[PDB]
Amino acid sequence: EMEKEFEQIDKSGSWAAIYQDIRHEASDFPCRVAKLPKNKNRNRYRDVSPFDHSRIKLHQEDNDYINASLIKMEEAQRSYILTQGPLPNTCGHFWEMVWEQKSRGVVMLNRVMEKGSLKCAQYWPQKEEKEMIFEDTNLKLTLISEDIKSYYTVRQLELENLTTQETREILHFHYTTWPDFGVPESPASFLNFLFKVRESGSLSPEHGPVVVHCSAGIGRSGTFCLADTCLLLMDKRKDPSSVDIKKVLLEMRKFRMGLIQTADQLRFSYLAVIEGAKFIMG
Ligand SMILES: O=C(O)C(=O)N(c1ccccc1C(=O)O)c1cccc2ccccc12
Repeated sequence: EMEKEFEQIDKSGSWAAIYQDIRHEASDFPCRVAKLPKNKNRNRYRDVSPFDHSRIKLHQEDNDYINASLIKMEEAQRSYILTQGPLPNTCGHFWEMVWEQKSRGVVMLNRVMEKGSLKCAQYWPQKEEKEMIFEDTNLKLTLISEDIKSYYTVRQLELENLTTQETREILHFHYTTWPDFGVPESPASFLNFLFKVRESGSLSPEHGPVVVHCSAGIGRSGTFCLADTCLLLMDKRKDPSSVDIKKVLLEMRKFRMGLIQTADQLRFSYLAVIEGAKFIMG
C-alpha cells in the first residue's frame, strides 16, 4: 500500500534515503554508441545517454544515432520513447524519429527557456504561415492550430515526408507551467494534462509510441511515464494495492538511466499516482 507508505515517509523525512536506495539498485548498461566521438554534438548532456540495448535507431545508414530510449512496459502493455529536448542540429533527427516510429503524440514537459538558458531548441513552427523545413532528414512541418490553456497547450501539426509526399498529423502536448525549481504544489493539473494526452489516443497501441521529453528526458519525463504506467496497472490488476511504484521505477530504469532525477520528483510521482487513483473510479 503506497497511500500509507507515503505518510510513513513524509513524517520521517526519509524521501532522500528512499530515492538513494533506488539510485543504488538501479541497473546500468553500456552506452557505447552514445559516447562515440562522432556523436558528441548529438548529446545535450555528457552524463545522460541512452543505453545501447534500448536506444532508438534512425533509419538512415549515415548516423543512426539520437539520444532516445524505448521504455517498453510489458505488463502494462505500454511503450514510451523518452528523449532529450532536441538540439539546434538534431531537430531533423527528432522528427525523423517521430516519423519512422509512427508516433502520434509528442509530450513536452518544459519550456524552450528556463532559469535564463535554453533547455530545448524551438523545434516546431509557431506560426501557421511559417512552416519549417528540415533539409537533412527531408521533412516539412506546419502549425495547423493550437489551443492555449491555463496550464498547457495542445497543437496540431502536420509532418510531411518530402521524399514520399505522405503527410501525417502529430499532436503536440506541451505542459507549460512546470516550475523553474522544485515540482508542482498540486499534481492536479499534471494529472489533467496526462488524461488529456490519453484522451487523444496518443498513448494507444494502434499508434507508434508517444515521444516524451523535458531537457534531459529523464527527470520530468520520468514522472510522466511512471505516473501513467502505475495508474494503468492499478486499473488492470485484481488487486490495485499491489502496484509498487519503486518496483515500476526500477523496471523503467532498465531502459533508460536516471528516470526521476530528485527525491522531490519521486515524492511528486507518489502524489500524482495516489491522486490519479482517487479519480480513475470516482
Ligand atoms: O530534463 C530532465 O531530465 C530533468 O528532470 N532535470 C532536472 C534535474 C533536477 C531537478 C529538476 C529538474 C527539472 O527538469 O525540473 C534536468 C534539467 C536540466 C539539465 C539536466 C541534465 C541532466 C539530468 C537532468 C537535468
